Amino acid sequence: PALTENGGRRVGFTRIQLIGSIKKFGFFYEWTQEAMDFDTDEELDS
Amino acid sequence: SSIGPQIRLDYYYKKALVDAAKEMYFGQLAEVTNMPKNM
Repeated sequence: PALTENGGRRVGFTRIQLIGSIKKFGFFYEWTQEAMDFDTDEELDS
Repeated sequence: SSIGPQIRLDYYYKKALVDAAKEMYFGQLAEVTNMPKNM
């Protein structure tokens, strides 16, 4: 900058934007009754 | 006909005629159980 003894005439300022996002996630599994009754292990569900 | 039209002309007997149960002829023997777990 150079302020002469006269003066009379600059700076500005800016801001930026940040954007996120929420994404859904999940899964599942299935089993039959016979799988539980006739299984070698009796704690398979656990 | 009669003096006036009658609505209900038949008594519905609540107790129904259901068939009996066939005699468990062959199923008159032992009942061994299978273990639920494993097996």
